[PDB]
Amino acid sequence: VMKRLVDLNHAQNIKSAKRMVERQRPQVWDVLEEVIAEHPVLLNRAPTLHRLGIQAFEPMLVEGKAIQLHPLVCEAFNADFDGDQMAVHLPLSAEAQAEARILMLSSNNILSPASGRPLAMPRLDMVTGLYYLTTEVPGDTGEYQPASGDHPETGVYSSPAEAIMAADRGVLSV
Amino acid sequence: CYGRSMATGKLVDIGEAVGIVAAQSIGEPGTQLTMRDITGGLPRVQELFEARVPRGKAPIADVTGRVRLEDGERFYKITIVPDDGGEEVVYDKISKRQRLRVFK
Amino acid sequence: DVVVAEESGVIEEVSADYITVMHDNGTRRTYRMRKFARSNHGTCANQCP
Amino acid sequence: AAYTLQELLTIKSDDTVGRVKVYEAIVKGENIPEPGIPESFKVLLKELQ
Amino acid sequence: MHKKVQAAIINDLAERYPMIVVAQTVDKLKDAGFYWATRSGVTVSMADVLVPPRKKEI
Amino acid sequence: AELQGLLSCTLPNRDGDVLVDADGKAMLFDGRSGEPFPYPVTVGYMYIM
Amino acid sequence: ITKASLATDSWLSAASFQETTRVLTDAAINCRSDKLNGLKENVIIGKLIPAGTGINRYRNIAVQPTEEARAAA
Amino acid sequence: SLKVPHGESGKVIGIRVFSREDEDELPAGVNELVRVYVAQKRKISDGDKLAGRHGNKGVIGKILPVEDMPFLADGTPVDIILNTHGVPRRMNIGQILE
Amino acid sequence: GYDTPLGITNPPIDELLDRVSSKYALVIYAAKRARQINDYYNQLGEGILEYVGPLVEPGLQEKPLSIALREIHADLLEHTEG
Amino acid sequence: LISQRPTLSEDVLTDNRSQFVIEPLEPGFGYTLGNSLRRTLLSSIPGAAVTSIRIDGVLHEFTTVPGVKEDVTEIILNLKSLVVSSEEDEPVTMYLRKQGPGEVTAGDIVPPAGVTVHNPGMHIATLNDKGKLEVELVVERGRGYVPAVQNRASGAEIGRIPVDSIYSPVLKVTYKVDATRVEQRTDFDKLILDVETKNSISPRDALASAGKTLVELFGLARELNVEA
Amino acid sequence: LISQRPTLSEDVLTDNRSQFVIEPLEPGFGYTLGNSLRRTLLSSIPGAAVTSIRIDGVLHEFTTVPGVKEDVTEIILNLKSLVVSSEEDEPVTMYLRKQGPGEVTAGDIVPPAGVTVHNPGMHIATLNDKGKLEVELVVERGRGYVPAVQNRASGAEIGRIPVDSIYSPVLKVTYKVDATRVEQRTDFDKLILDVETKNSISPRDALASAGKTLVELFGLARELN
RNA sequence: AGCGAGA
Ligand SMILES: [Mg+2]
Ligand SMILES: [Zn+2]
Repeated sequence: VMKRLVDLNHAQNIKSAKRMVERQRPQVWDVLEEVIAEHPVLLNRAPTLHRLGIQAFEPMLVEGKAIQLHPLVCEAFNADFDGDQMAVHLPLSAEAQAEARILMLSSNNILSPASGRPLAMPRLDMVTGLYYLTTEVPGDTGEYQPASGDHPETGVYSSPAEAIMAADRGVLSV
Repeated sequence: CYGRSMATGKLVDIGEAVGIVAAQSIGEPGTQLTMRDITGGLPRVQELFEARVPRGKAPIADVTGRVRLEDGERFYKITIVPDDGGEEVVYDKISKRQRLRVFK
Repeated sequence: DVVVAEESGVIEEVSADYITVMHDNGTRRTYRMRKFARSNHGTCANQCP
Repeated sequence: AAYTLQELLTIKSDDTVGRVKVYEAIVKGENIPEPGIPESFKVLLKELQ
Repeated sequence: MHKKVQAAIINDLAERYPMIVVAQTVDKLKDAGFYWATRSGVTVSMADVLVPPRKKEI
Repeated sequence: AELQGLLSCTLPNRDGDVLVDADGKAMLFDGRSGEPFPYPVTVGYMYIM
Repeated sequence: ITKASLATDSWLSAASFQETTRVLTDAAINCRSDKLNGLKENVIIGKLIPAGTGINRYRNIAVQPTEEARAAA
Repeated sequence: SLKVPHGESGKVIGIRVFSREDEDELPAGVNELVRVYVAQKRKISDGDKLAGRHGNKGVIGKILPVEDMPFLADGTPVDIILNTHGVPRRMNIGQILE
Repeated sequence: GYDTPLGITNPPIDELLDRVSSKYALVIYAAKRARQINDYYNQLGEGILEYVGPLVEPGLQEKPLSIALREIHADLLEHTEG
Repeated sequence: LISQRPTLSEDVLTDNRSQFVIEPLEPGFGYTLGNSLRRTLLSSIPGAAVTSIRIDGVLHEFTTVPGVKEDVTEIILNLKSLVVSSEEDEPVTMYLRKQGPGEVTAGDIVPPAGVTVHNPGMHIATLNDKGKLEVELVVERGRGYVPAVQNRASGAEIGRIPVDSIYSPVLKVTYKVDATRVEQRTDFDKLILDVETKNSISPRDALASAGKTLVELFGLARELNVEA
Repeated sequence: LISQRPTLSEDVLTDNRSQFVIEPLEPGFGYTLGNSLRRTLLSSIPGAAVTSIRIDGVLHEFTTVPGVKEDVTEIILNLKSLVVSSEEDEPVTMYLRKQGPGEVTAGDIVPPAGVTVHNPGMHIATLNDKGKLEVELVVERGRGYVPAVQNRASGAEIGRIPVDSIYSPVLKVTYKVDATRVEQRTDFDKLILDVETKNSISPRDALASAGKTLVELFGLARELN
C-alpha cells in the first residue's frame, strides 16, 4: 500500500507514506482495496492433521477484526466457531503466489486426499435444509389428485415458474 | 503402479510426494480412532507398524497337517503332523484361555 | 468484593465514594468505597452504595 | 508446493540477507530475489563444529 | 436428499464435471440449504422431546 | 411437569394475547422477507454472558 | 518403521528425527556423507524440496512467447 | 519514550508518579517510576465469545440491525438466535428448560 | 456450463490443465511468465531489453501473474520441460 | 439530503431477461426496496390469460378427447401457457377450430377485436385421421395468479371447465444484495435484481410500471403530512 | 379485477400510540407493505439526541462528582434515556444547574428556544447537602445510531465528554393482516399497522416521514420511465 | 524459570 500510494502521489515519498499509513489517514483505504485484490493468502488452523489443514483463499476486506470463513470449508479445517484462532500467511514470490492460486485454492480441493469423499459437502444446517426441501409429505396442500367426472386433476402446472408463483400463494406447499 | 490420485481424481503427476500424503492419511483418523490382552486400537496400529511381537500371539499353521492339540492351562501343547514333511512340532507354552480360530 | 455493614445502625450520610453510618450507640463508622481501582486482571473494581 | 515452502522458511523467517532484499523488492516493485541459506543452518554448523 | 445421497451426487459431479463447476454447484447448494433450513421449522423444545409411554412397564 | 404446567398459564403481556403456546414455541415473523415463519419456534429468555 | 527410518543414508535427517547424540556419533565415526536428497534435509538447509514443483523437470522449465507473438510485437 | 503499544487506545484514567525525588521506595536504580492507567469501554462485536450457563458457547457471527430480526407477533424483536443443531448431540437440554 | 468466474478463479483451472501436463507445470509456467512481465514493467524506464510482454491487453490495475494466466489461457505461450 | 445518490444500471442477458443493479443504498435499504419490487413485479402488473375453456364432444369424460393424440391434461397445459393481451374488462370469447390431420398452433385461433395473441407460432395440439377439433375460450383480464375458480353455476356451462389463470406477465424475479464499500462508505448495500419475463413486455418497462405503482402506493403514506 | 386502490384511515388509542388501517390491498401484499413501513420506521426517522455533555468538575467519564450519588457513567446512562426534539440542524446547547439536596430530574433542564424536553420526571441523578451538579449538554439533529465522536475529532478540549447517540423516536411497530380469501376470488387485504413512539412526535408525523422517505426512492424508480 | 488459560 505504501508503494501504491506513493505511485498515486497521495504521498510524496516513502517515509511520508509510512507516516501516512501509521496514522491510518482516511485516503489510505481505497488504495488498500486496490492492492489486496487478486493476492492469494493461506489460512492455517493448527493442528494440520492432514493436507487440507492449509488452503489458499482470495482475501476480502471485512469490517471488524474477525476472519470471515466460508462455512463449507469448516470440515476441512475441522474448525468450529467457538473460539478457534486461525493463522494467516501471505505468499510473496511469483512462484509462491502461483502455487497458492493454483495448487492450494480452496475451490480446487474438494475431495479428500484420503478417501476422495467430498469435503466441501453441505452438512449440519445445509443438509437439513435440503432434506426438508426435497422430502415428500403426502396429504399436503396442493397435492396431485387424478379425480375426474367433476373436474380435472388440478395437480399439474405449466412450468416450474408457475409452481413457485403458486407456492407464493397459500395454495401449493413446497 | 501407484494408481489414481484420490484428490485430483485423475492419474498422478510425476512429482507428487505420495509418501507424505500416505502417512498423513494414515494419521488423520487418530483420536477419532477410539477403542472398545491383544491390542485393537491406536496401540495396535503402532504395533503393526512397529513389527513388535503382539501380546496375544496366536500360533499359526506352518505346514499342512493333522493337529494333535493337547490340553495345557496357559500352556496348550499343539502338535501338527506335516503332510509331506519332517517332524511334527509341539508348542510348549500357548495360552489355553484363547479360542481356536475356525478352519474349513 | 461486596461491602457488608459490620454493625447495625442508621445511614447518616451516603455518597458515591463513602457511606457513613451512625451506630445505635453514639459511634459512627465510615466505609470508603473503592472507585474504578484496577484489578489483577485488568478488570474494574468499582463499588457503589 | 515447494517454492512457497522455501520462501516461508528462508526469507519470511530466517535468511538475514534475503530479508532486507525482499523488503526492497516489494517497496520498489522488482522481482523477489533468489533465496539464500537460512541463518539457522550455520548456527547448527558452528555448534556441531 | 439424505447426506449419503448428497455425497453420492457430489462424488459423481466431481468425477464427471470439471472442478470449477463442482465449486459453483456446491456453493449454490450451500445457499439453498441455509435458506431452506431457516424455513425448515426445526427447533427443540421439551414438548418436542417425547418420552415413550411404555417406559415404566418395561 | 411443573414447567409444562407453568408454561400453560402465562398471563398476557399487555393486551389479550399469549405469545408463547403451551409447547413453549411461538410464531415468529421474518424481519427480512416479512412473511411469518411456517412453523412455531422455541422462544424464551436465556441468561447468557 | 523406526528402524527403517534410522537406516536411511542421510545422517542430517536421522539426526533431525530422534536420539540425536547416537546417530551423530555413528555418522561421525563412519565419516558418513549426506547427499541431501530427501525432503526433510532440503527443508533443513533451506533449498528447494525435490517434490512437486521442485523436481528437475518443472524446476527449470523454459518459458517464452511464440514466433507469432513476436510478430504481434 | 513510553508510547501506547500497538492496538491500544482509550482514556487516561489515572497517572501515578512514584519518584525517588519524592522519596518514594523505588527499587535501587530507578529515579522515577510512572504508571499510566488507560481504560477502554469495549462493546460487543464479531469475534467476541458469549455463552450461557450450560456449556453453550460461541463466537458472534453477525450483529444484525434490529429491523431485520425475527420479531414476535407483538413486535418485540429477539435478541439472540442460537442454533438448534447444537442442542441434541451436545446433550445439554438444560438450556432449553431454562 | 460454468457461468463466468468472478475473481481468483478466472480463468478456470481445468481449462488451463489442457495447455500443460500437470498442475505443477502450470504453476511454474505461470510464475516464470509473471516474473518476465514484472521485469519488463520494471525495466521499461531504462532502454529496451530482451524481456517482452504482455501479449494480452492488461487490466488497468491487474497483477502480473493474472496477466500471465490470461496469456496462458489463449495459447499465447510455449514452454519446454527439463 | 442523502450523502450518496443511488444509481440504477441494467445488464441485458437475453431478449427478455436482465440483471438490474441499484447501488449504493443507505444501510439496509436493499431488502426494504427489493422485497417490494420482487413482489410487485410478480403481483401488480396487469395482464390477461385464459380463464375457462370447453371442447366439443367433451362433456363428462376428461381423460382423452377423441380424434387427437394429446389427452385432455396436455391441452389444458398448453392453453394455460398461452400469452394473450386484452383491453375489454368483461370476459370475451374466442373460437379455435381445425378439421383434418396436422399440427394445430396458437396462430390458428381467430381473436375478436380488442384481444391479441403474442405467440402465433406455438404448438398447441395434434390432429390425425381426418379428426376435427373445436375449442371455446372464455378469457378476461386481471392481475396476479388466480387459482382455478370452481364454477358457481352448476349446469349453466357444463362444457366450460375452469382453469388456473396466470394473469401476471413477469415470470420470475429473484433478488440478492451485496455489501459494497465497507470502509470508505461504511458498508452501503447494492441490490441485484434478476428479472425473467415473457415477450408480452420487456423487463425494463415492467420495472418502470412496478416503480410507478409503488410511487402511487406510498403516496398514500406521504399524503397525510406532505410537509414532513 | 381489483380496480380499487387502498386508503389509510387512522385511529388514536393513546397520546403516543395509534393504529392505521390500510385497505383494500391486493391479495398477499399487506405483509410486504407493512414490513416495508416498519423497516423504514426502524431505520430512517430523523431524530435528535444528546451528542456530548460536560460537567464543570469532571475531566473524563470514569470519575465521580463529589456529593452526587451516581458515577458519571451512571449519569451518562441516565441521560441516554432522555428524549428531546430540536428544530435546528446546528448543534444547540442546554444547561442544567442544581445545588444542595434534591433529585436532579429532566424537568430541571433549561432548554433554549426550539429544543424541548418531553419527559420532565425522568430521574437523572440525586444529590445531597454537599453536591453541586452543573452540566451543559449538546443536542444535534440526525438519524439512526452513531457512535460517540472523539475528542480529537474536533477542537473540544478535555472537558468535553462525547456520548453515544440514538436519533430515533420509534418505540415499537407491528402489523397484522386479515385477508378475506373467499372462494369467489373477490379478495383483498386489510393491513392494521400499530405504531408507538416515545412522545417526541405523534405517530402521524412518523408515518408521514416514512412515506416521504419511501416515495423518494420509488419516485426515482418511476423516473426510470 | 515458574503459574494460570483457549482451541
Ligand atoms: Mg472448537
Ligand atoms: Zn510401477
